[PDB]
Amino acid sequence: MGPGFDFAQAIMKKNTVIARTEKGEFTMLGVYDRVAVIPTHASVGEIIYINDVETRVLDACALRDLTDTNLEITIVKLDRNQKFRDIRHFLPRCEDDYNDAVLSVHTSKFPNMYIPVGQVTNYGFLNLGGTPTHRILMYNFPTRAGQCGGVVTTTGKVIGIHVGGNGAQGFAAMLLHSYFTD
Repeated sequence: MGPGFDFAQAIMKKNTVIARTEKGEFTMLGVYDRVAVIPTHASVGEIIYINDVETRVLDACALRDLTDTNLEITIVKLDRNQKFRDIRHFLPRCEDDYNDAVLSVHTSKFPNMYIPVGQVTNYGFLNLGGTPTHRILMYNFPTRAGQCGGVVTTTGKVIGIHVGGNGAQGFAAMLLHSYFTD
């Protein structure tokens, strides 16, 4: 409907796949080469389904900060025959607050879904499902089951992936450029 939704759509149309684990279907963001991200609670194993095709997992790393606190991001390298468009130049370098963000989801349950969530707070610490978690972004939208892995964007930036909600607020794990240096 406007330039926020434009940037979000450009990311969804080229840089997402539908990932299925034993714990559900998730929006999955492809970042560069065969490297993607997914919430750690997806419990990625040795094999994952990517757009309903059986795919070997070459590597999976559940990220934690240097205090050994959960960040809820798993970086996955996929045994796929095709690379993602490199979007690392759209990743923020530092922790920050944002205005006017969009949360975008694409699954069998919620295809082509876009939500204007408004202001995004650098919330920091969250007890997420009982697990102490750092680098959380918060938005005041009543997000639901099915939105985990959803991509959070502003114009020109891919800032996080949706990881939870409390019925009134939604929470995303930050994406930082430093996670994907090689």
